[PDB]
Amino acid sequence: SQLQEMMTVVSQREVAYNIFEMVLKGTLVDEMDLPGQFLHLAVPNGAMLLRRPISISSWDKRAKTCTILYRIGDETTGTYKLSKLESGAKVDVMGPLGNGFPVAEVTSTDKILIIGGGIGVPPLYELAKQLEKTGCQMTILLGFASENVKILENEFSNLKNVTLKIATDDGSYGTKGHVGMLMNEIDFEVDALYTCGAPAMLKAVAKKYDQLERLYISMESRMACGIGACYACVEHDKEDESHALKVCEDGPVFLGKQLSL
Amino acid sequence: SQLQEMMTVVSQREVAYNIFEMVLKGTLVDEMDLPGQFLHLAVPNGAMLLRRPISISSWDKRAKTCTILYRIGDETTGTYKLSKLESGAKVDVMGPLGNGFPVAEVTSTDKILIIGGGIGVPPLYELAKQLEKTGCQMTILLGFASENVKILENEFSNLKNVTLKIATDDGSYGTKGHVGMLMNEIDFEVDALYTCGAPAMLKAVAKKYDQLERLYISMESRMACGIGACYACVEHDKEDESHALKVCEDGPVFLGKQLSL
Amino acid sequence: ENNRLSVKLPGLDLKNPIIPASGCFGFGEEYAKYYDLNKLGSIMVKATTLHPRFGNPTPRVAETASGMLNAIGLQNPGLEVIMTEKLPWLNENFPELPIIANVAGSEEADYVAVCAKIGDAANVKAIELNISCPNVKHGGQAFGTDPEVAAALVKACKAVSKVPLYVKLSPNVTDIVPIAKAVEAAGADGLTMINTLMGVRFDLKTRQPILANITGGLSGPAIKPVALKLIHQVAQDVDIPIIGMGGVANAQDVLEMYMAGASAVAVGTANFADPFVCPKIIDKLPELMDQYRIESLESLIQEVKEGKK
Amino acid sequence: ENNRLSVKLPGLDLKNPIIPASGCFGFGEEYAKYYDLNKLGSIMVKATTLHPRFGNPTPRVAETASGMLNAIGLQNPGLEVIMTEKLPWLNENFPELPIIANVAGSEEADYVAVCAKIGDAANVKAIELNISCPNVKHGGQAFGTDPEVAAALVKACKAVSKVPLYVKLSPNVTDIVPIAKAVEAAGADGLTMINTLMGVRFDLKTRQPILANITGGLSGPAIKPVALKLIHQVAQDVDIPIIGMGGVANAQDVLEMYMAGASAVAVGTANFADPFVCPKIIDKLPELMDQYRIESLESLIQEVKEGKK
Ligand SMILES: Cc1cc2nc3c(=O)[nH]c(=O)nc-3n(C[C@H](O)[C@H](O)[C@H](O)COP(=O)(O)OP(=O)(O)OC[C@H]3O[C@@H](n4cnc5c(N)ncnc54)[C@H](O)[C@@H]3O)c2cc1C
Ligand SMILES: Cc1cc2nc3c(=O)[nH]c(=O)nc-3n(C[C@H](O)[C@H](O)[C@H](O)COP(=O)(O)OP(=O)(O)OC[C@H]3O[C@@H](n4cnc5c(N)ncnc54)[C@H](O)[C@@H]3O)c2cc1C
Ligand SMILES: Cc1cc2nc3c(=O)[nH]c(=O)nc-3n(C[C@@H](O)[C@H](O)[C@@H](O)COP(=O)(O)O)c2cc1C
Ligand SMILES: Cc1cc2nc3c(=O)[nH]c(=O)nc-3n(C[C@@H](O)[C@H](O)[C@@H](O)COP(=O)(O)O)c2cc1C
Ligand code: FES
Ligand code: FES
Repeated sequence: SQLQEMMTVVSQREVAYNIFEMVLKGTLVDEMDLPGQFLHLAVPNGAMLLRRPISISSWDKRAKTCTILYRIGDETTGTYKLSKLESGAKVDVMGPLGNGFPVAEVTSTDKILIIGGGIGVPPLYELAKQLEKTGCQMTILLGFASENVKILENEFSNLKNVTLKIATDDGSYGTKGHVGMLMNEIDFEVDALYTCGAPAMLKAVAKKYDQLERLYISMESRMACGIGACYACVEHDKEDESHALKVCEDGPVFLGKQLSL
Repeated sequence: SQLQEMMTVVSQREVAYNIFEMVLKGTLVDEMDLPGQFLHLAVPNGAMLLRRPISISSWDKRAKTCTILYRIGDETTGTYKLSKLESGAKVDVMGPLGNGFPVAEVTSTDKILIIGGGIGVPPLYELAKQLEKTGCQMTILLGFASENVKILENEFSNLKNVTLKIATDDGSYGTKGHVGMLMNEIDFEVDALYTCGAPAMLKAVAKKYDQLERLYISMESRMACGIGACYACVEHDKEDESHALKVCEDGPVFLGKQLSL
Repeated sequence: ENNRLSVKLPGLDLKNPIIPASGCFGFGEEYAKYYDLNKLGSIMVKATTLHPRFGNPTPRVAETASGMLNAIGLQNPGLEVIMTEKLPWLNENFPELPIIANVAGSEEADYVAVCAKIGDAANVKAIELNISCPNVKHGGQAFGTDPEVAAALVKACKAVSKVPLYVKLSPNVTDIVPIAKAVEAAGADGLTMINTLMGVRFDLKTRQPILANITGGLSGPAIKPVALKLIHQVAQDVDIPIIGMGGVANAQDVLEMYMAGASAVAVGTANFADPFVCPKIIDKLPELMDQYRIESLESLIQEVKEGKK
Repeated sequence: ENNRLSVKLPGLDLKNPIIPASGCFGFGEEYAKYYDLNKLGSIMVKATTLHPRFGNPTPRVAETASGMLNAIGLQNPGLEVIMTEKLPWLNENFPELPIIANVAGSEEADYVAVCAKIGDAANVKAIELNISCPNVKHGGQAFGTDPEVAAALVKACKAVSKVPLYVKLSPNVTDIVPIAKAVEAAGADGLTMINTLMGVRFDLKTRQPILANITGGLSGPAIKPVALKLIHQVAQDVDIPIIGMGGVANAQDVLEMYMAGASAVAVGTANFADPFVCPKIIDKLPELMDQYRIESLESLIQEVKEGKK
């Protein structure tokens, strides 16, 4: 029914260095509404029992499809085996899962900052497509290690009321360096910031917008059950002493600083 | 090269109750010559590391194919997973393996008796196709539990100088009962007997033709390496005290009584 | 359910033998969203410690061939929260689902405190003693590795429990038989086994252990042969029933647990791969029983128990 | 081969660290048909016993999730045949392939007899003591489960061996550390580990154990996490090198063995799935080393050895 399904692969193409884009078709796409939810995919290999958590990059309602961009490892990883799937193949999927991004809670007059990096970039796409249907300013600060890894640039720039800047560590393409350098410039007084990328970059962002109320961060964790039962994917709420936050249920996305729900 | 190969499935169809016929195409078919050799097939499931030993039922030189008839178990067995393979699928195979049946060592004037039962019947097919190219009498005594399991009848009867009788335990089709009943009748003084079937039937046959020199039996064993290194598939040579016979190398086929090479 | 699948164990009148294993089902809250928990025979909830525990640092899980490593560290809100909130939630929503409470601790005094209080929960029908814990008093030696030490603990807990006491055995021992006999002699009503084996995985890029805790517990189908071996070994010389677990993933595994000597079966790791694994096993059990000439699990238990020597 | 892959261990000057494990390669005869055995670093041949042994009744093997069970029972033609035929064949065909001889027995006197004679083989460069055997003298207790008993055996064998002595550890113990220290204190030149764990599988139709011997040894990728754990535990307090094994199936596993503390790696069960597994691992090792910034296995060994505490 509405929680797990053997979805169909519509297509899968390598869109970047060892980065694949898989388009899935299925009823599960119906429950989707918030950007930042993820799917728990099963590997077509009996010796790999744990499902892989992959954020939703976008979905097509009318077409009943969803798209995921994911990086693969060597021949012994589960993603490598997923990347081998041809059109028509079935993917045992669980989802949508998690607490998504809060889009239906804001104006058509605010300045929106979206920062992302590497494989943290995909969920940010649907976020923009969602904020577009509403209205105001958006400045997408995308960061990559090299151009060989740059993904989604066409779709982000193909968005109205979107200003986009691309940074690259080494393999330069846009403003050389880390997104942090791009943060230094932004003059406009932003009201909301949405993020998703490397733990290092998340530290940089939270640190800079230390007291920004609407500061949204999408986290990553080694997970197992993906539903909240196991407590594998745990994090500290407002400081050590407090409650514990589960990235698969309370998150993936949490409110401001080194962690608040 | 000549020992292991990713063969192609030409076709696979269920020819009897949970009994499949898989036609494989590959260079390995070239090394084939003796009836009774087997293939060691790998299961397309990483959690099942051991290969399954399946006798060769027949092969088509000009077409470069080989055919295997095999019974499947429930959803947790490896054969079940093999039966799911569609045309074009690749099967990691090892073989030909073992000591086959000695056909190129006999006349065009002898009386040949071939007895088989259930899944022991398939290798006996190529044996007849091999003996046909030569010349004399053949009386194939095939035995099955029920008609639901009866296999290969058309091809055996479609053979010249072949007399065929079919027995069935319960689900009757031919002479009701076990092949043993069929043994009682055979008046002709046979010179060679070739066999392959259940351990019980093998006991019956060896017992009846106690001193027949040319008495060939194809054995079955729980195997692992399939090449002779592990010693998993072991048997007793001429009585307990002697040498040990490996079914995967010394056999599958052995000479007379409860075991002689 | 139906008669064919029912088993009566001390304190446990199960509609079927399928029980989610401790630590793999939380307190039933999350999986209730997926299906009617009443379909289960019982539930072994996660470990309760006198005081709440945050657990170990992350990462806490890693994948292995046909299994997984975990080093959760027994995170739980503590007895109080468990008594006032977690257990009441289950009783309020599933009054008839008998639950098995898993108890853990660092010293004898901790186990005693929990055992004496948790039985007050109307829905708690039995206690499962997690003895794979490090005994801080004995330098860090798990209570489950010394027969006299485990026996001392069982006796103390038995004197204070209001419900039957099941002791979960550790497979990480040279000889499990002496520990089993000792625990039985001490008053235990039954046994459950096995808890996890120990493993480690390394990250090739960092050259460091994947888990923050370095070692972790190994579970999943990879360990079924070990579970079956130990259960079978212990069934030969114990008169109390055993609830088996370790690598069960389907109805065939369940039946295999019965052949080894188990009276009921718990399913852990498989829930993570397929959250509907328990209901599916429950639905498929009868087809399988038919196929193998088994009238009922109850009869199977006696058949297996008498085909000894 | 090349410098990057070479390792020098007591008595062993290996061109690469890949060695087929004992019992999984016979005496090299069958696999020589498949590839040039000279490609290997060395070979651990199957156990040699003073007297020839037929082994256990069949079935002797069974499949498990990501592993296998075997209860071969150490079948071998005996020392005599091994000295006059098996070893000479390898020396005649592969004069330069150093071989490691696996020794087994039921009592101390048997191990001693074999150790004293087998070293006369020009091609035998080291001995591997299989201590997972039942000590008939001590009621059937494996020599590898008691530190003082294993130590007594190692000392006796050391006094009579003409080549270095490696002792293969059993993982079926409560604490492996005391056994390891004891064996090192007794004179062993190195260690290899692990031998198999114990398992059982049941046939649902018959309700009987699949193996005639009931229990069997569990091996394959399923046990790698356990091997890694024990190796890592033992590397922390032993000064002799360790040859690791248990679930290795690819170059990544080999490298992971190094991260845990192994100096060389043996591959067993994987040969049955893919007879060309060793050569493939050998060819792929350098690509992988490149990827992970490893100049040579020799340097990796020191890096891992110094990153301790
Ligand atoms: C909520 C969430 C959303 C994610 N969304 C995306 C996405 O949209 N695109 C994307 O490319 N990646 C995403 N990731 C990261 C992705 O899950 C890991 O890179 C991937 O699971 C690693 O699996 P593997 O196939 O390499 O397997 P292996 O390396 O063989 O490892 C097997 C086990 O390790 C786990 N694992 C290993 N590395 C990681 C890691 N870095 N993070 C989490 N689990 C790990 C696997 O999930 C699995 O359970 C997300 C992670 C989380 C927690
Ligand atoms: C030399 C030889 C030739 C054979 N030729 C044929 C043939 O032509 N057609 C045919 O239908 N069958 C044949 N068999 C029997 C066939 O190998 C088994 O029925 C099959 O391997 C069982 O595998 P499974 O997929 O059911 O796996 P599972 O039941 O899951 O078992 C996994 C392991 O058990 C082994 N195993 C289980 N039962 C048997 C058994 N009865 N015999 C041998 N191994 C077993 C499997 O091979 C494997 O290693 C042959 C056996 C041998 C030894
Ligand atoms: C995530 C996780 C946490 C666990 N926590 C506990 C626990 O709280 N208490 C306990 O007795 N067992 C715990 N177990 C272990 C078992 O419940 C169980 O013995 C098991 O792992 C073996 O069965 P399985 O292979 O079906 O998981 C835990 C296992 C896992 C996988
Ligand atoms: C068929 C078989 C037979 C074995 N025989 C022996 C043996 O003769 N002596 C010994 O020391 N180890 C023996 N081993 C065990 C090991 O060589 C080895 O420790 C191993 O099983 C663990 O590694 P693997 O997972 O790569 O097999 C045997 C294992 C198998 C699978
Ligand atoms: S993955 Fe299990 S609680 Fe988050
Ligand atoms: S299957 Fe290994 S020797 Fe026959």
